[PDB]
Amino acid sequence: FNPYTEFKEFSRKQIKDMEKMFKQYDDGFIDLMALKLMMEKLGAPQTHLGLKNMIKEVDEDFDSKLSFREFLLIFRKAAAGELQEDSGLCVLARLSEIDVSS
Ligand SMILES: [Ca+2]
Repeated sequence: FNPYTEFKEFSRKQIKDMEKMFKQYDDGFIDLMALKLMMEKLGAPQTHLGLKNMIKEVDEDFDSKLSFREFLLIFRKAAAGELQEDSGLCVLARLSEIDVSS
């Protein structure tokens, strides 16, 4: 898993910023309770099911937790125009330090 060749739409700086965010809200996985805390600190808490739905959207290996690759997939979906307006994932991407739409 080389995120640098898989996610060519993000600069190395963007990917490293995404990694800094990932490591912070962290074994290398962000589970539901970790995602809950992250949305709380960001100022936008989500419901239990809202968090589960955020994970489900990018959980490509179906273990109900987010690897770094799947975290990057959130930003890929955001930058591809695939997230629903004001969805939990849209809100995470917006409130992160990371601008992907320009
Ligand atoms: Ca997963």
